[PDB]
Amino acid sequence: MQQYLRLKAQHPEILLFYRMGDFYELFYDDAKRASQLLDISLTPMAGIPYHAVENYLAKLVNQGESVAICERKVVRIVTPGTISDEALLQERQDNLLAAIWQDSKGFGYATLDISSGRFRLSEPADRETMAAELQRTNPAELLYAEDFAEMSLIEGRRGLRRRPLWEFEIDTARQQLNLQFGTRDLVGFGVENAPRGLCAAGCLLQYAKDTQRTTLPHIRSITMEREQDSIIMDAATRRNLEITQNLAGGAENTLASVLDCTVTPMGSRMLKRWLHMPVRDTRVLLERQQTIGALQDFTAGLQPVLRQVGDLERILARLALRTARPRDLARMRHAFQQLPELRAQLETVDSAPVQALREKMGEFAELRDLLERAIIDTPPVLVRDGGVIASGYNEELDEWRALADGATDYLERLEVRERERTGLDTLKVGFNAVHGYYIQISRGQSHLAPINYMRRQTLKNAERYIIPELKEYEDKVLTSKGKALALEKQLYEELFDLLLPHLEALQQSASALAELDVLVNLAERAYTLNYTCPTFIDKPGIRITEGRHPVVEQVLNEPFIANPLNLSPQRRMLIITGPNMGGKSTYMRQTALIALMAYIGSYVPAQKVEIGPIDRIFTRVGAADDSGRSTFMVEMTETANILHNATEYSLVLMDEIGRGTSTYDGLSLAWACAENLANKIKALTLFATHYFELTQLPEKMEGVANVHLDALEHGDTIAFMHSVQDGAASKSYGLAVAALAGVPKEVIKRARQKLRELESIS
Amino acid sequence: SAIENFDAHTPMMQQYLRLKAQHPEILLFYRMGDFYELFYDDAKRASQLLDISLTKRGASAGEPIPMAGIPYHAVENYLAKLVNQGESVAICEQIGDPATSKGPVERKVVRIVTPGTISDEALLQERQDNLLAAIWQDSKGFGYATLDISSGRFRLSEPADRETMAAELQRTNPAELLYAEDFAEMSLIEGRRGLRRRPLWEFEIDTARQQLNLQFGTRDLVGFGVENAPRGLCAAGCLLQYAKDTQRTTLPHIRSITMEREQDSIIMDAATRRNLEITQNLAGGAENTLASVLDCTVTPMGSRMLKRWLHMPVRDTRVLLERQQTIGALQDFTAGLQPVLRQVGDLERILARLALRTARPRDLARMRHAFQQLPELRAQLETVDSAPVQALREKMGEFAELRDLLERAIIDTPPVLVRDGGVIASGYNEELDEWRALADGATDYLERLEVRERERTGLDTLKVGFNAVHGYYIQISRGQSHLAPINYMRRQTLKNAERYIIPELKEYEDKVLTSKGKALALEKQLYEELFDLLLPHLEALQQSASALAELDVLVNLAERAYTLNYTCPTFIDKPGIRITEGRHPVVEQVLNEPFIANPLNLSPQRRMLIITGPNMGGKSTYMRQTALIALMAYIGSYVPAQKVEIGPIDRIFTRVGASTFMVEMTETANILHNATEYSLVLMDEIGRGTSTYDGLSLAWACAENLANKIKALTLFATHYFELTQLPEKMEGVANVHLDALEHGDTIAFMHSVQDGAASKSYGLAVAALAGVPKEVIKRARQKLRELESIS
DNA sequence: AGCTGCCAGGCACCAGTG
DNA sequence: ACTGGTGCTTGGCAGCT
Ligand SMILES: Nc1ncnc2c1ncn2[C@@H]1O[C@H](COP(=O)(O)OP(=O)(O)OP(=O)(O)O)[C@@H](O)[C@H]1O
Ligand SMILES: Nc1ncnc2c1ncn2[C@@H]1O[C@H](COP(=O)(O)OP(=O)(O)OP(=O)(O)O)[C@@H](O)[C@H]1O
Ligand SMILES: [Mg+2]
Repeated sequence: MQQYLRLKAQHPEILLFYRMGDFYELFYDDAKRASQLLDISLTPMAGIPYHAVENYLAKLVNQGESVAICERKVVRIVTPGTISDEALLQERQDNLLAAIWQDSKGFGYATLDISSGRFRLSEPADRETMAAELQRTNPAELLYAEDFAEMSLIEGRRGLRRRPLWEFEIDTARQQLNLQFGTRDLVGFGVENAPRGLCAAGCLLQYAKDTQRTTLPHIRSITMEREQDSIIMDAATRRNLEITQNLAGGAENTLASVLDCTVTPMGSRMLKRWLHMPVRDTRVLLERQQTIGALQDFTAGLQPVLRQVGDLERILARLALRTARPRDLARMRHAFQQLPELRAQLETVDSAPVQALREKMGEFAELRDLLERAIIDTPPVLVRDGGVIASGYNEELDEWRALADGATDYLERLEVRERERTGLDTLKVGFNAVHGYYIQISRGQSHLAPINYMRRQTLKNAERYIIPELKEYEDKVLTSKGKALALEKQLYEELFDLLLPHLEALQQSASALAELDVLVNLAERAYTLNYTCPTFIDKPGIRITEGRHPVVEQVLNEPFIANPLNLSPQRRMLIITGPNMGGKSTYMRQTALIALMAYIGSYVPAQKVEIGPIDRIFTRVGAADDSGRSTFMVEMTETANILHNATEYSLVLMDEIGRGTSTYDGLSLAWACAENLANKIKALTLFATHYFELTQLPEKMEGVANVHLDALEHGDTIAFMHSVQDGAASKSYGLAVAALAGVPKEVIKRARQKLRELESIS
Repeated sequence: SAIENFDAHTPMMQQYLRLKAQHPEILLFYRMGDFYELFYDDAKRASQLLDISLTKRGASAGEPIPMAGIPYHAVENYLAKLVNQGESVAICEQIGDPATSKGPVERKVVRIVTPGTISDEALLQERQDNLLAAIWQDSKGFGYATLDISSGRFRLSEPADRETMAAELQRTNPAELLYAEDFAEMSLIEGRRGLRRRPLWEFEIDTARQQLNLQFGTRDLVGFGVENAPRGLCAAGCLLQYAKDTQRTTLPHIRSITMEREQDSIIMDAATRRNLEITQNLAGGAENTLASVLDCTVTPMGSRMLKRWLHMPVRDTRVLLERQQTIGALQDFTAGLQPVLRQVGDLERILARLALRTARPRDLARMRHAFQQLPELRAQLETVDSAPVQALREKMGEFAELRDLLERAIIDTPPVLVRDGGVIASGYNEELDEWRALADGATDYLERLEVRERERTGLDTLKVGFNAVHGYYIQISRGQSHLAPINYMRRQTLKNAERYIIPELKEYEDKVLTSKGKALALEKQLYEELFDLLLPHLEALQQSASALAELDVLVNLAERAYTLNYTCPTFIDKPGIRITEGRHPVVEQVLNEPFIANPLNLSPQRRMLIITGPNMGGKSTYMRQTALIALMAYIGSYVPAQKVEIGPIDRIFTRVGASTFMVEMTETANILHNATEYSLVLMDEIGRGTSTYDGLSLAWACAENLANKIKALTLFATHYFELTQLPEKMEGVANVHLDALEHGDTIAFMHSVQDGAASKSYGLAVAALAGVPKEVIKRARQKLRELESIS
């Protein structure tokens, strides 16, 4: 079997599936990696059943592996960043291709969603912004230049693809990009003067094209992302705020789990994009708020109708690629059938943005009518066997079908005729591939078959025969069906030619429907969850009245205690003191989440919110735990990131810095960090701490005040109160907890004596 | 909902529903000819779990019956999927003969496949024990029992409290856990796999005693050392009933039960076990564990045994000296013994299948292969001067007769199953050989008939063949078929060929199949007979496999000791630990650079060490290697050090600092309530409160209690410099630290333990190393000099 | 070597004579 | 009450290409 080997040499860096009967089999290393990735026997050879290959392809692709199929020649390849088949994608997750490269001036980065055609480029200012973008976009497949210096950024990621340096040449990029978009220059996309980014996108587009060997007419635009356009959040922050993913890798108990009740998969994905990239331009935000408010009373009637639109976005991709299947057209039709109802319901809404979405949504009455006449109500999965084109659409087809039915009705009458004649009740006509049509009689009656019957196949308990009057009509049936089938196929490909001219307007429509779904959803969440519209002020500041954690309040069956916050250039840092279980962390995270939601355009969980501009959010809240430096090391590294990068427009949340080292070292560090944040950086800061010594800071510097949480001892337990009050904590509860936990009474008494001794010299 | 009373059901469903009523909560594979079928909700569930098609069976009266099923010859693949998901499955077979049965043939559930009850090679993992366990509790404590169905090993214990019980669950890691319906502490078992709620009556003491005595063939349990332990007996009683219920045959390999007493082993709490990464690393994997380094056994039963020793260190001085002696004596015979031991394989699990009467042909083959290694092992070991080695050499036995039997009765390389014959070799039984002669006359005859008839008729396409559906035949092409003799009886028609039969061929066929059936039945009768001949020696055979496995462990431990440069530890009368040049057995293998060996001196005068040093300076490692060295000494193994003198240890406790604080405090409370002068306590950065000093205050109070009242051997790593003052105040406490060097803007970690407290805490240096701006560090150093001037 | 479809062996179900 | 045909799972492989 040197055929497999020599054929593997073609794509050596890609897993090779080799058709062997009703299975695909991998050999050698390929068998290895495959077994430990899919959990199957490493009998070296491994394999998977032909009827489940798409399942295993989805898994491999999900783990960043490209896969070449073979049936003997490489007839198909799938790469993680360029798949478009529904079976291989996850409904509610974006699947991106990206390219990264480094210049002497900085980084170049680009991403592509091969289904929607959403194409973005950027030029991250440094290793830190780059890391945040990599984490935010989370590409399924990453193209990188060989000479990539700072490999620490991408090493460890799945789907890494090393590419030759010549693939990142700008002259070639501009040309290829201009040709793809059909323009002479890129000025209209606002990227004409962004070479690094362009080099990344040029490489990406070429890879995509090579992977598809098809035109990509749905990729008609590209957009540049600027640092100042969005609130910046690093991986740790992004992780610690649990936006779309909890700290345990799951999806429950995240912000998305409470905010994302969209009715469409494209809506869901778009909402997740918004959550991860809050915008800083209040014009956009004011527009989103207005819409949220205007849509309120229309939510109930709009959602069930929007639900029927489905994932038009991804279907449209298969239309552009010419791989759409009968039920894709059926769903597109069904989606077109909702447009007039959506138009009529949106007509009354007093909102310029809603009216624009309403126009952008379109109608497509012609395409609607076409698919109504061309395809049957509930077509099969594939066109392969026909039965997709409805009767009455084409005259020829209608005829061939009438002949086949006629020849079929004859053979049915032939059966009843041959029965009464021969008088053999077991007699019937059946069809098969090997023998085509045939006549069957049971064994016990077979000896009475007419002499003109020719014997073709004996079964355990029956004989099958043929006669000329049989093979005659078999031809009438087979030749007819065959033509009908060929016709259906041609009529089906014709549907593509009639639909594709409107591709651009169809893409705008799906885009609009996706945005409506997002906005209608946020309108329903605000009204349902008692949110309020925040207002924007000129200078940095946050004023919350009765704010809540939007996730914790929906999960716990205990009353959530709402809390105020007042931060301004005059009251810039709060030293938060008190218990562990008291509510410090929650209180800090809800501040960040409220800021985030305000900068997505959504209403927020409070009675009132006034908030200034915010360039970035830092949350050093929660835990260390790495392969893993050490808790204190990590905690200090994240602190260093905040002190090097925060500005006066930053929101900073710090959670008991100092734990994990000596008392004096830890106290000295916390004091110094807090002083630098307050007097030099001047960022709006929530500084949680266990050090009572830090509560003297407000008497040493302006812009710093003490707030705290307290507890209540009652019965045989402790009730950690969750109300933030002014001033410093005056109690500690560590000994009380130790007593409840069963620490022997003698030890507690000795610890009490030691505590007072320690706290007094202070 | 149609009213589904008995009489409204067909005879099939009356029989089925009645059987299903005996296994209401588990899947029932129902034998229906060539398929095992499931119905109603079982069909829907099976459809989902096995990815098979959900169909239906029509009904004259009522709703159609949801149906699913698989070919009987493919059950083992489907059982695998089920058992790997924790599903039990009852296997119902046809008992009667349909030909002589009026209505439905008699059916019976002959076995229940469950996660902790499997014995088939295809369902188990070679190097992992698969245990069935049963648990229960009353007001004073817990009853617990375990059984390895593939070895007969039956154990009972009575964990005194919750942590002990939790530690035991973790140590034994049962694949199936039976628990009494009134269990109060569900937190102990809530998350486990194969959890099985059981009725209270299955834990009745009188019934347990009666059933255990019946199973062991005794009048009382005095001889097994468990007459005294009714709380454990209740659990074993539940367990044995479950085991008999799942196998539904005798279990002659379960001939004994042993009690595991506290005093007999070093009791390790859960945090200790998970923090020393004995067989599972902290990330749940098998990489870089104690076992990954020490387990180079060559037999699967040996690998299992070694992991059992690692988790259960023994406190019997005698056992320990004997193991050491063996390890020292055999050190030179390693290379010669291992290749031969490897060939004995997993005789333990094969013997279980023998006992269960499920052993397949290749099990007897491997058993035979194992018997053929004994003479060489006997020879290799006679020289080795060591009483314990000769005791093992004897226990191992030889079984010459049994070896010869299997050599005479089974072919060199038999097939996977007995079902289709070809297992019993020729010369073993004359009747069998005779019946086979007929079945093997096949091709001289068949070819002879073909030629003869081809020449006589002159039809060159003529051929003789066989078909399972239609039988033997003479084939002539459609073209020349019209020229066949009129004597030829038409049997089967094909598209381009015609098949016929003649009396001669029919007659040959009628005897080739009856004799084939005769041969196959005799083969199966003689295969069963092998069991009857082997079983009487089951007891001596189990002793043999047990000795073979212990030999594999000790031979392996001897090779590790030599290869990894270990030394033999000695034991002292009083609690204490004296290590010269000690290393962490795992860390020193993974780490790509020399490991810095360190000493340790613990005694009743020097019983608590306060350990300081910078982050990443080696604190946790130093503590962990102390525990591992102790652990390794108490399995009878040599140790990673230049020298080690160690006293008695009853328990090892661990507390690794980092809701929480509620758990940290609960656990430290457990330590203070249960540690003794013979305990080894490892406190890693404990004491964490809500303010500056409450946590430190508690760690201080805790340390004082450990030093002054309990007097246990304690290693107390901390970053609280305040605690370096303890030695001044308390007898028995001393300072040690991990050395670090600060040269300009860098910090080097020496990794070596020195006496006294560290010169300084390196928090600020470590923070500067983490990238914290120099301006901040400069402010912090200023703040620090204010604080340092208070005293 | 690559598709199709008969068969395996339980029991019940049904239409056609008693 | 008989007789003789139908159906239903999935794996194996005859029978045709
Ligand atoms: N405002 C609130 N109302 C009701 N419950 C709350 C509130 N805040 C917090 N909780 C509950 O209290 C629990 C503990 O809160 P949290 O982790 O924030 O305490 P903390 O010890 O003050 O934080 P840290 O010490 O980590 O800075 C949370 O799990 C949450 O369920
Ligand atoms: N004796 C030793 N020889 C060589 N390397 C060592 C030694 N002890 C520890 N190391 C290495 O140094 C690292 C840090 O050790 P350890 O985790 O015990 O430090 P630590 O003092 O517990 O502080 P932290 O908890 O901050 O890591 C370990 O990963 C280990 O690889
Ligand atoms: Mg440590």
